[PDB]
Amino acid sequence: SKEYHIDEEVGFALPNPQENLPDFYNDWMFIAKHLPDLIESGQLRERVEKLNMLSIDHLTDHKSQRLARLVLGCITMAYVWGKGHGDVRKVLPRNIAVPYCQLSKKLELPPILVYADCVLANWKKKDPNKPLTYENMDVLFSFRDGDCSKGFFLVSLLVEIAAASAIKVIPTVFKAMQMQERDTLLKALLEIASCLEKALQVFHQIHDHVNPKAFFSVLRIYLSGWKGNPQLSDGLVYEGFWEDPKEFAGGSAGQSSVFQCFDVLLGIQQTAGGGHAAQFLQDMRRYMPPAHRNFLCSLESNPSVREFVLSKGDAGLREAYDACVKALVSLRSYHLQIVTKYILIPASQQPTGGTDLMNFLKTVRSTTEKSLLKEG
Ligand code: HEM
Ligand SMILES: N[C@@H](Cc1c[nH]c2ccccc12)C(=O)O
Repeated sequence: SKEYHIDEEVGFALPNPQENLPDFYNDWMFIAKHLPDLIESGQLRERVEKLNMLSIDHLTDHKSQRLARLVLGCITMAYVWGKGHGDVRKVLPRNIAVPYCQLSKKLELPPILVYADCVLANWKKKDPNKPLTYENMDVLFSFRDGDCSKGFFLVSLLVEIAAASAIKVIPTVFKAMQMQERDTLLKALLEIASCLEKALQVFHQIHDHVNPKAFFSVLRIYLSGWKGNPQLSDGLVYEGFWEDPKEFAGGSAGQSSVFQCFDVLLGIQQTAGGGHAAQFLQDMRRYMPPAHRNFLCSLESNPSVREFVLSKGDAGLREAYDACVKALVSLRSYHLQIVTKYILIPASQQPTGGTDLMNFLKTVRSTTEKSLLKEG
């Protein structure tokens, strides 16, 4: 899946991202590099305001334009939120806004830090000989110290990598169906299930490397966007680029292609019925890179694995299919427990919004659970 920007090892994640830019953009790198202490001192907003209006013409390859998006994205957040106490900026300087809006228009990603920036491009191997594990990995950027950004951004990425083991099997599934190869398909569906079962254990690591109170109070506010945010009721104005303010949602893991990829594969019609859940998951594809957005297209336009499996009156083929759907439920069911610990409880500790966040996630899980065949 080379044309779709899918890697065999790390899937949707950027295979090995650049850690620095061409020297013409040293102004940018310095602010991004030293955010944690630039925020504490009132410098940051000054250091952004007095800055050159650099052009994006000296960004040659993809990995250059992505690190640019990450750097600009990370800075744009810290500017708008500051120390993160309700001290906000309602306007972005044209010195940083224009290059970010042009570079964003270029990659077809919106002008705001997305999952593709702060998880998929925001990582490196410490020792390139030892494998991909929290031990031997570090993010390129943070917001503060003790924001637990390393934990969230890397455990997210490690789940993207766990999913890669299943995502690379997908072409075997479609080959097998067309070539009426039952035995090949059963293994490939059992293989996908097995890899999604592994991805669940990877999810447990979040308890080890992320602190609820720190996460909820610190990192969550920088990852916060400006769609339906009363802090910025009419969104944010990108000075000189857009006439009037624009609204764009924050950098959630809900911009991940992993879960949406296997919903489409298994014929789980999430983005049908025209509910809030369906409308949310459809909107999040705007915040995915255009290559991945096209990949979920290809999956949709292929013949249904679901309606194929049901035809054959084959118990083995149904069980293998179910195993993939159960694996996907288990992941969503566990993710609800995570949100309970990391959103709901924290939000009740500090002096019905969280009630229908849980309804959104439970809707999406229930839609998945309804696709189970149960040998019928
Ligand atoms: C402390 C950890 C986490 C918290 C607090 C958290 C919180 C949330 C919340 C509140 C949502 C609802 C959508 C939104 O508000 O934008 C969401 C959605 C989502 N999260 Fe997470 N999340 C966490 C970890 C993860 C991880 C590690 C993954 C791995 C891929 C993940 C994948 C998703 C996906 C795919 C959605 C979209 C809805 C769905 O398809 O079920 N989350 N998350
Ligand atoms: N997408 C949210 C931000 C958000 C909600 N829940 C999250 C969990 C993790 C990270 C970010 C978030 C916004 O509009 O601003």
